[PDB]
Amino acid sequence: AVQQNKPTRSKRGMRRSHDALTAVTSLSVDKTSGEKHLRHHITADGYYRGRKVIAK
Amino acid sequence: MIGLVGKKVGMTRIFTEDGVSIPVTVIEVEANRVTQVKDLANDGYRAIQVTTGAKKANRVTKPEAGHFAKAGVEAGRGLWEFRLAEGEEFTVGQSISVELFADVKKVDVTGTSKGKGFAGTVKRWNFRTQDATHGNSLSHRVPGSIGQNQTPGKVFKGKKMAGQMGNERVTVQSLDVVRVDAERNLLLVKGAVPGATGSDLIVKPAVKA
Amino acid sequence: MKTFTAKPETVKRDWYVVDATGKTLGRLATELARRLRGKHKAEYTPHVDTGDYIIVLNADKVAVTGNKRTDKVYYHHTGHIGGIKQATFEEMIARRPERVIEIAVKGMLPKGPLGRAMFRKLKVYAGNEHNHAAQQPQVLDI
RNA sequence: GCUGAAAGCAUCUAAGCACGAAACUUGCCCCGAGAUGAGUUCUCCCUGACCCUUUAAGGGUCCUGAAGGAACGUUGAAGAC
RNA sequence: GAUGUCGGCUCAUCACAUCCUGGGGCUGAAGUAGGUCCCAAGGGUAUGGCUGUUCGCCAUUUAAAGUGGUACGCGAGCUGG
RNA sequence: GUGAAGAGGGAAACAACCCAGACCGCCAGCUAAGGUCCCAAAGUCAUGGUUAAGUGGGAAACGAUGUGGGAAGGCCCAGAC
RNA sequence: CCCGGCGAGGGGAGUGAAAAAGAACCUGAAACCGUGUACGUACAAGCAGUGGGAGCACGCUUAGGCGUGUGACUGCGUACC
Repeated sequence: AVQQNKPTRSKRGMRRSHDALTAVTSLSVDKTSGEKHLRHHITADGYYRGRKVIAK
Repeated sequence: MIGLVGKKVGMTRIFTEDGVSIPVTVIEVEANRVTQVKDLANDGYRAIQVTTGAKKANRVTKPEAGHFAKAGVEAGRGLWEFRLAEGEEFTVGQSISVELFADVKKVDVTGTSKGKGFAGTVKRWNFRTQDATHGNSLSHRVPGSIGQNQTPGKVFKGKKMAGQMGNERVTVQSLDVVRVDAERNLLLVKGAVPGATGSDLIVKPAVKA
Repeated sequence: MKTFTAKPETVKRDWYVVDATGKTLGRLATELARRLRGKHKAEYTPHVDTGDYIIVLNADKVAVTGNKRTDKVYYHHTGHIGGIKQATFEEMIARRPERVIEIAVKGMLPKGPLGRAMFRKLKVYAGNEHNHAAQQPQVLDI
């Protein structure tokens, strides 16, 4: 139920070796708007694949 | 002898004139094309590598295309190897049809069993369920004891516990060959075979005999 | 001054070929272990592998005295509950003859990372032919 | 059990030879090259130009970015992730 | 300055002084069926009535309902008679 | 007598057994118990025998033409077994 | 003055001998948690050291074979009260 010995800082780091986050490989660029966005996601200005989806 | 690669179409029944219903699994065995022949001199053993079906040309990788191109055959959905019993001769590009099973009368069917995911001991190992009442506390389907006291202060290897069940290679032996339809590339075998509909199956003549 | 110590980057290792036909298993193994460790070299250093590469031919024809050919038993445990498996000397020779010499030498070598490295210099072959002619092994009448 | 001396005989044993069980090794099914002893076979891809120096399995710039992989998306009789 | 117990339940694992199945010698072994000893641990090896019981008696099965070790296996797995 | 209050070497590991009593330093030598084929420092040492059982490296009453050595005895080319 | 939400918190500027005295304010230790650099580390088993010891990095200083850091491999070695 509980530990018999205090795990080391080395053991703590070893467990956290798989906790590293992964950054997005790259961001797509809208063909017309030209702004960066997540692939398959609309841009911040409401564009997607150069179609100007609803932006209100 | 060598076997063939087919697809599990499904299950149906065959009504005999004597009033007997035979449960049959329909296996679609298209022509198997020999992509490579391995011999003792070069590979150290005798076998034939075959392919079946069709694959999108756009999705065939260049390393795979070159392998098919050398044999001069169209790409299939995969590659499988069959050992040769010291009396079989095959040539690259040869097509093997379901007629090979014409006079076999009994086959061994291998496939990937349906995946049950993370299964408990009751389902996976047929463990007996404990009492549903009479004071039982949160221990209705739990495994129970998993070892002995200090003397073997450890759990033995191979202990039956919960874990992945199914989705593994399984062979069912000695299945009667109900029908061999060369025209429709169909093979009917009495009984059920591993895997879901549309999965690949490896059919070989029965080894037990 | 300080006592000489061999450097692993400058130690010279030679290649030898030994015919095991008719040789007593144990008395052949001791010499192999001695030469694999480098005890026969004046530059011997306990923490350095100063031994020589040795090729053993005709391992299947090694000899054993007494009734050991049918009475010597090789035990090993697979790690499972049953686990315990055994094979006689004749069975080992028939199945994998090279393991007979390899097992004998391994026990006589030191235990640890270095001893494991020394064992890597031993090449045991069941037949009378080896494919190490490029190394120009020298016949060793051991 | 056979043949057969030590022991003129006898003797399944000492030399030699033949049978003999759900045990043993195989045969059947599954995993399996992290088997660091890391194996084999087939196929596919890459055929630039310079600089520095403690000059070597060295470092750096420009050009180049293949096979393939991953990522993302639609998803599955695959799946806790 | 704490190594929680009888029995039940769940899950077992080993030994062989073998209960069944397998191979044998002897028999006061005609056969069928037994007795005794040797080899053999691969697999298999009851459900119920009474009682907290283990055990035991009883009812009815089975090829057989083996004997022991494992903190009289197993309560950070259940139960609490 | 030793441990207790005693290290070192040996007995695989092993306070009490065997050898032996650590003031400090040395990359010098000789020995004790115990050892000298490899792990692992030193004899694959020399000479003459024994064992075939891995005895050596676990054990009794008792059983047996195993095998070595020694001192006698009975019957024997009037022919022994 | 600038970033920020007319924030929090910072970077400049300025005051001061000092702002690494900025009000969470003299000095600012240890546990504990980080960034950078050198070396070691993914076939190796245990009080983590000790004796031996290669390689690498760095410093030398009138090649001087030295110091410092690291520690592959190896003998011995089961904390303290």
